[PDB]
Amino acid sequence: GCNETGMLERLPLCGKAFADMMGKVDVWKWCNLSEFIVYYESFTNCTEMEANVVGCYWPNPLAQGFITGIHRQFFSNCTVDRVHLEDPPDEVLIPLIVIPVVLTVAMAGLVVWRSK
Amino acid sequence: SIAQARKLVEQLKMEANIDRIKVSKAAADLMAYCEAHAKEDPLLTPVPASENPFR
Amino acid sequence: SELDQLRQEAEQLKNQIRDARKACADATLSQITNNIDPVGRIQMRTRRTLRGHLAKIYAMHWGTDSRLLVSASQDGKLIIWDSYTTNKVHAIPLRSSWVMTCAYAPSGNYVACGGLDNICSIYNLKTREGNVRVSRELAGHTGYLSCCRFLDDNQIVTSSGDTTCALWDIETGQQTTTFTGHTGDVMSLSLAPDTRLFVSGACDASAKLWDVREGMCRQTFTGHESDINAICFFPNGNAFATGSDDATCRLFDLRADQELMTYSHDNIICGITSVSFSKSGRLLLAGYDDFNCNVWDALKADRAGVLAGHDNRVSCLGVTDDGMAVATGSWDSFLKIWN
Amino acid sequence: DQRNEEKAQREANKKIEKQLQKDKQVYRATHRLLLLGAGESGKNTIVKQMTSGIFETKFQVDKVNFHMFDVGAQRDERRKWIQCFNDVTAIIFVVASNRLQAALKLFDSIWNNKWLRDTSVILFLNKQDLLAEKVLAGKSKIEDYFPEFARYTTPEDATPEPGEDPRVTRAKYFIRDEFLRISTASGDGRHYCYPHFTCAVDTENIRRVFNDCRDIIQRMHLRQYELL
Amino acid sequence: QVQLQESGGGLVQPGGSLRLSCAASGFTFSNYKMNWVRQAPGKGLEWVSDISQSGASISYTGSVKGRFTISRDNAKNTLYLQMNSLKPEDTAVYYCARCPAPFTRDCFDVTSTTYAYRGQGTQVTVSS
Amino acid sequence: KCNTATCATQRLANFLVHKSNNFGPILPPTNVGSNTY
Amino acid sequence: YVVGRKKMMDAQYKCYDRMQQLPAYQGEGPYCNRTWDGWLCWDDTPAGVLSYQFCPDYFPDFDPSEKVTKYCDEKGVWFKHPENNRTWSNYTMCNAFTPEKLKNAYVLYYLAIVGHSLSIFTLVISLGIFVFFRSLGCQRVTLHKNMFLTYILNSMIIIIHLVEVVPNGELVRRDPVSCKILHFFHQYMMACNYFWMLCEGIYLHTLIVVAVFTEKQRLRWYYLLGWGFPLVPTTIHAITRAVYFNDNCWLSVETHLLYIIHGPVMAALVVNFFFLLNIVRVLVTKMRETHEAESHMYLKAVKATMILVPLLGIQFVVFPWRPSNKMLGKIYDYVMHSLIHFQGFFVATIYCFCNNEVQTTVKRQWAQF
Ligand SMILES: CCCCCCCCCCCCCCCCC[C@H](O)OC[C@@H](COP(=O)([O-])OCC[N+](C)(C)C)O[C@@H](O)CCCCCCCCCCCCCCC
Ligand SMILES: CCCCCCCCCCCCCCCCCCCC(=O)O[C@H](COC(=O)CCCCCCCCCCCCCC)COP(=O)(O)OCCN
Ligand SMILES: CC(C)CCC[C@@H](C)[C@H]1CC[C@H]2[C@@H]3CC=C4C[C@@H](OC(=O)CCC(=O)O)CC[C@]4(C)[C@H]3CC[C@]12C
Ligand SMILES: CC(C)CCC[C@@H](C)[C@H]1CC[C@H]2[C@@H]3CC=C4C[C@@H](OC(=O)CCC(=O)O)CC[C@]4(C)[C@H]3CC[C@]12C
Ligand SMILES: CCCCCCCCCCCCCCCC(=O)O
Ligand SMILES: CCCCCCCCCCCCCCCC(=O)O
Ligand SMILES: CCCCCCCCCCCCCCCC(=O)O
Ligand SMILES: CCCCCCCCCCCCCCCC(=O)O
Ligand SMILES: CCCCCCCCCCCCCCCC(=O)O
Ligand SMILES: CCCCCCCCCCCCCCCC(=O)O
Ligand SMILES: CCCCCCCCCCCCCCCC(=O)O
Ligand SMILES: CCCCCCCCCCCCCCCC(=O)O
Ligand SMILES: *[C@@H]1O[C@H](CO)[C@@H](O)[C@H](O)[C@H]1NC(C)=O
Ligand SMILES: *[C@@H]1O[C@H](CO)[C@@H](O)[C@H](O)[C@H]1NC(C)=O
Ligand SMILES: *[C@@H]1O[C@H](CO)[C@@H](O)[C@H](O)[C@H]1NC(C)=O
Ligand SMILES: *[C@@H]1O[C@H](CO)[C@@H](O)[C@H](O)[C@H]1NC(C)=O
Ligand SMILES: *[C@@H]1O[C@H](CO)[C@@H](O)[C@H](O)[C@H]1NC(C)=O
Repeated sequence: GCNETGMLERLPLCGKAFADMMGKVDVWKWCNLSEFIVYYESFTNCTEMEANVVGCYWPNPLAQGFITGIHRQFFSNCTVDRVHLEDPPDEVLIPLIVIPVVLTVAMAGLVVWRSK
Repeated sequence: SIAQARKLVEQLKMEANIDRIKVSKAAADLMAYCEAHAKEDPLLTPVPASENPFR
Repeated sequence: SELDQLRQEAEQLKNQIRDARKACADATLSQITNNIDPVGRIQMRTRRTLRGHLAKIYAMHWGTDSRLLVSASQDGKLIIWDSYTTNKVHAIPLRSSWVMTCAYAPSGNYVACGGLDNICSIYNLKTREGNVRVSRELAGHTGYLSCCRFLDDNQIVTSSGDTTCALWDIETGQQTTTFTGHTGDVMSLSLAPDTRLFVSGACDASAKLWDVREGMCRQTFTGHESDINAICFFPNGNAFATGSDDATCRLFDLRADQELMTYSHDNIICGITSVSFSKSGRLLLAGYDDFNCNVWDALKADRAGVLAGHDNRVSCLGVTDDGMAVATGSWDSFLKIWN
Repeated sequence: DQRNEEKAQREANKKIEKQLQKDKQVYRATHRLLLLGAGESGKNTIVKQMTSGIFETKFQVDKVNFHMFDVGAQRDERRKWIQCFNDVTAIIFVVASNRLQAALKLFDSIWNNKWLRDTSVILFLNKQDLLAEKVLAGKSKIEDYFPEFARYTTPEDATPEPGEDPRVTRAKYFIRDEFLRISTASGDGRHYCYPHFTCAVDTENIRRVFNDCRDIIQRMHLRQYELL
Repeated sequence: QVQLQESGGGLVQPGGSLRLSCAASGFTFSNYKMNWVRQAPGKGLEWVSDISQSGASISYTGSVKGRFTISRDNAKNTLYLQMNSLKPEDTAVYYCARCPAPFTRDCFDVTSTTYAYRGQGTQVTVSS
Repeated sequence: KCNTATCATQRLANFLVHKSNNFGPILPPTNVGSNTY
Repeated sequence: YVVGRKKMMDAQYKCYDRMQQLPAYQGEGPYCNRTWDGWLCWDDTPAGVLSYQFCPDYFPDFDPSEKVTKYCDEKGVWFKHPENNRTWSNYTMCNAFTPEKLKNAYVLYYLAIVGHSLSIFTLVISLGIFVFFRSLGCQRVTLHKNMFLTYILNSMIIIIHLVEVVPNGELVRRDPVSCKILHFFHQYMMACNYFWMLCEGIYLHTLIVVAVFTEKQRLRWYYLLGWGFPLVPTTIHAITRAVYFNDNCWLSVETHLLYIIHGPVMAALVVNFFFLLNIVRVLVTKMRETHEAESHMYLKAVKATMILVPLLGIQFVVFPWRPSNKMLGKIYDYVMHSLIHFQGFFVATIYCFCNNEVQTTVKRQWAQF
């Protein structure tokens, strides 16, 4: 079966290991995920192996509460960056579509008028 | 009309009182003209490109 | 009834002429030209395509220099082409757009045209001002002008739908001599090489030989079954060929006063619109209603070639004086030079 | 020498084609018409209401130019000069409603002519008021000159004018069917006949030609696209 | 030489019968559509009836339909017009008129005053 | 996701760019059974 | 693999920040606590609700258009799979129909190559006839030359894109400037090919209905509308693409910026549909005036429509939306891709090969050629 207490003792071993690797990264780079996503991947991988060793399926609520504490410890004030691939708001997107559309029928009607 | 048929008879008499040669003699004259001028006919055989103004 | 006797006497004279022609028909033209070698396959090619006419072309005529030619189209324009470079030399707007014939003076100084307006218009090409203006309008015909041919700068012979032909004095604009033998619309005329005689073809299925200076009908030629649409003299002036709606071309001899050869084929069921001989007279070119031009052997009655370049009815054709090329006009508003 | 002469010919040629371009837009814009009919058919009255071998009449409808031609000093033999009008927009055939049989034979020759196979015919059944006076009188009956008229019935698709005797309607529509039987025999979808009951003093004759010509040009464009 | 010669006819009683014949020569009779025309005294030329090249297409004018019968013999090159129940209205000179062009459905100018492909005519008189 | 008919060619190209393994051999399916997330 | 794992870890960071920034669930009754199942992030869900989320793109066999479901029972507990009793999310629909969709996409891929190759072949021969035989020339044929050239240029860019860009994963991952230039010319020539269909629809409507008499028009406006105007939606889309959605080689279709080009394209083709209704209305009117049979009227009227649907692109407006159904979507794919890719071949066969004016010119001029 699953031993939650065994997992909870083993979790500080992956949390502290990730916290020390975050010492090589200064507080300036603590916001951009692209700098420390390689360590965040191994830290998440550690919680999966530790839970599996104690017979627990990952993700589990106790391991989620531990990752949230680590997330609140380092990435509290850091804000998520702007999505690189995202459409503009509808206040801008709609004029970008309706203006070329009405220009099409305007030119189409102008051709019928000014041809002959 | 009477005048129309009278002039028709008048024209036929002038056409009948003509001297006509044999067709064999007339046919030989038409052939003799073609043979004597076949060399001067550019349409019979294609002339060289250097002598055709429509090159 | 005296008219019935005139009807009786006419049949006696026509029977006398028929027997007089039969006595001279000892051997036919095919028997005389039976041993001569055929000309072979004549393969002419379209060397020039004259483009610019807006409507169907009705007539054309080569100049005596064998380089310049005038064309008449029903759009109301007379265009003088340089057949060598395809450049247009003159564009003459016509008062009446329904032109049916055009002529080129032998001196190259004047052109003529006419049609449904019943007027033969003479245009001066060598004015010192540099423009082309009508110099004389020959009126007096009661029918449409079908053909016109210059004798000189002051004389021109015309044919009209009023069943008559006329000799005109260009200086005075009056008819010098009127030829009133035909009973139907005279469609075409051809001048003798010495300009002393001319033959005409009319819608009465008969051709007539006329004396220019005397003004008399010397000989009447029959044999066609429908209206004669075209006529052309043999190069020696002793024969002529006719084209009719009966899909046949016929060769007539003046001294024999009868037909010598018939040019027809079972595959041809359309009328002939234009006829002309080659320089030597060995080839007889004829335009047809089936958009094609057939090259016939004048001596052997054999079809030697076919000119198939036009997209509509071939209305006119002509061979240069030096025999270098043949022009063809058609209702597709295009002229084509063939070599 | 050789360079100056050929270059002067090229500049003269480009000047001619420059004028021919202006002549092309004028020629292609006007619609040519041929007016045909007997001497007493009423065509001359339509001309004045809108010697020389052919007359010209130019009128303009909705800024569209028309050029109607009338045959003047020409003989009664038409088989030759009628070929010149193969490219006209339409042939206006005026018939005085046995002069009627002669017009039927002339219409059959025009409709079945090889060079006029693609030319539409605007049929003006003229003198409709004079026809009514003869039918209402009863002295000159049609069935003696057209035996099939006795067994002829008025088509239900007919549009009789308000206040007109049915005998006049059956008479004028029988004459129309005599011309329609010739047109519908060899139509082949190439040309069509536009019959009209017209009078010599009718002001609608101009509008009938303009509307019929618009239908002819429409059917030509539809045929080029192979839609009809 | 295109020749058309009318024969038959003459004076006949009202209601009688006559048979007109036209001998054709100088052309291929089988390739041309034939016509019958007549000219009454003090009247113009009037088309009477026609027949196609083979003889299938036959039409008459309204006044003679049911009384006249047209036929042709291509082997004999002869055109026929069987006139039955003759009335005094039929009194006219009857001509056989050939169409101008062969292999054509149209037939122009056969009623013109001066037509070349038309015979001299034969006199038909119907009187008591 | 442009679902118009004019976007048909674009949808086919975008699908084969990512979901075709660059026109290579077919890959084993991703396990989505009970022993997964 | 490495890129798919980076997207998974990126979404994991976004959830733990989202699970701490969302307000506490204050709704009545029991609810499911927010949780990260390993692939997708889930919010507070009330008891007895089947949640829905779009499928991610971590694996090549996953389909983003499909849905992922996670259920809570009447209590505040997430669903547990009966086999393992583990908190389990349903990702079956993510790759259930992917092997079949990929097999059908391969057929459509080669259907596009052959359809455009056959179009290029027939249209080049068709354009050569209109150029060589000047007798066929006119304003109608003149516009046909520009219409045929758009199909040839559009098919050439599509073939190049499907052969050098689509099956080249190294080129897409590299993301060079060259593949973005090719996409720009692809969108431009696609719009010109569609706008020229409107130009023919405008020209045919002007001849048949609005301006029958003139028959002579300045063709400058048709040239500007066909070739010049499509530059407006193409550059506007390219500018917004380089700013907002700058994906690799601009191959993505999830962005709504594509409607900057496809929107006006659909508007132009709808006008052609309205032009189609007027042309057939005039056609059946001419037939009613000729008193022809109803059966003969229906056959030619329908045949007139099917003749105009390749030239005007009516197949785009009558089937403008792909059905969400799997069976209807598959048939829609085979029907639409066949009509689209073979459109150039259909126009060349109908208007040039089957045109009697062109045929009679070929049979007559065959001797001289
Ligand atoms: C120049 C003009 C004349 C010639 C014009 C045509 C020129 C064609 C040139 C070649 C085009 C590309 C190749 C086309 C043939 C592909 C064969 C390949 O084996 O695919 C067969 C099959 C299944 O493919 P897959 O196994 O999924 O590939 C799996 C592929 N992987 C293994 C890589 C994943 O796909 C075909 O069935 C598609 C059939 C439909 C498209 C082709 C036929 C269209 C119509 C042809 C003409 C019909 C008649 C027209 C008469 C006018
Ligand atoms: C006058 C009559 C005749 C006219 C004839 C010509 C007609 C067409 C003319 C078109 C001319 C302009 C074409 C380009 C328009 C601008 C496109 C880029 C706009 C833009 O956002 O600029 C930058 C793009 O940066 C980037 O990273 C860009 C990435 C994409 C690059 C590839 C672009 C492909 C298309 C180019 C076409 C050029 C030829 C057109 C014919 C900065 O953007 P940012 O600040 O958001 O920062 C993004 C991260 N760096
Ligand atoms: C490289 C491709 C994908 C995009 C850019 C294409 C342009 C370099 C070319 C290709 C086709 C050309 C067109 C081909 C034909 C014409 C018709 C032409 O008008 C005519 O009547 C032609 C007269 C003649 O060719 O002599 C005016 C230019 C235009 C629009 C051309 C404009 C320039 C275009 C669009
Ligand atoms: C997508 C990129 C690569 C396109 C680049 C080319 C266009 C920006 C330009 C260059 C040449 C231009 C053409 C040059 C000349 C003409 C002819 C012009 O019409 C006339 O001069 C006469 C028309 C007539 O009366 O028939 C109409 C615009 C057009 C087609 C132009 C349309 C716009 C074109 C194709
Ligand atoms: C009509 C002219 C153009 C014809 C273009 C034919 C293109 C055929 C493409 C077949 C599939 C090619 C797949 C890639 C092959 C490779 O990269 O070697
Ligand atoms: C006619 C079809 C092909 C059209 C051209 C396709 C390729 C366009 C891009 C070529 C390479 C451009 C490289 C630009 C580099 C730079 O601007 O720095
Ligand atoms: C003159 C008529 C113009 C008609 C224009 C119709 C445009 C339809 C566009 C449909 C695709 C874009 C849909 C945007 C909204 C959505 O995503 O559902
Ligand atoms: C796969 C493409 C299918 C295209 C289907 C197009 C159907 C068009 C239908 C047009 C009907 C017009 C009816 C007009 C009736 C009238 O006004 O008389
Ligand atoms: C104007 C005629 C042509 C219209 C072409 C587009 C029709 C689209 C119809 C379905 C619109 C669906 C919009 C919501 C789509 C979604 O978010 O699932
Ligand atoms: C002016 C109207 C033109 C024709 C418009 C046709 C619109 C068709 C819309 C889709 C119908 C088929 C059902 C689609 C269902 C779905 O969206 O999944
Ligand atoms: C204009 C051409 C239209 C037809 C194009 C070819 C269509 C072939 C068949 C496509 C569907 C194939 C799968 C059918 C599956 C089923 O029976 O439900
Ligand atoms: C000559 C036809 C021209 C029009 C285009 C027709 C395209 C037909 C495509 C048929 C695809 C059939 C795919 C079957 C796939 C399968 O079920 O295995
Ligand atoms: C779980 O782990 C703890 C500490 O490792 C151990 O004391 C205990 O025996 C294990 N088993 C259970 C059922 O608690
Ligand atoms: C995660 O752990 C598994 C099992 O040890 C390993 O195979 C995988 O490479 C690890 N991923 C990383 C890079 O942390
Ligand atoms: C959900 O989270 C709250 C906040 O910590 C906690 O009190 C509650 O027990 C959680 N529910 C479950 C089912 O774990
Ligand atoms: C899952 O749990 C339920 C209740 O705890 C139990 O009845 C069932 O046997 C379990 N199934 C498995 C496969 O462990
Ligand atoms: C997952 O979803 C599919 C389709 O929606 C369904 O067939 C299957 O039963 C679901 N799995 C479970 C465990 O409910």
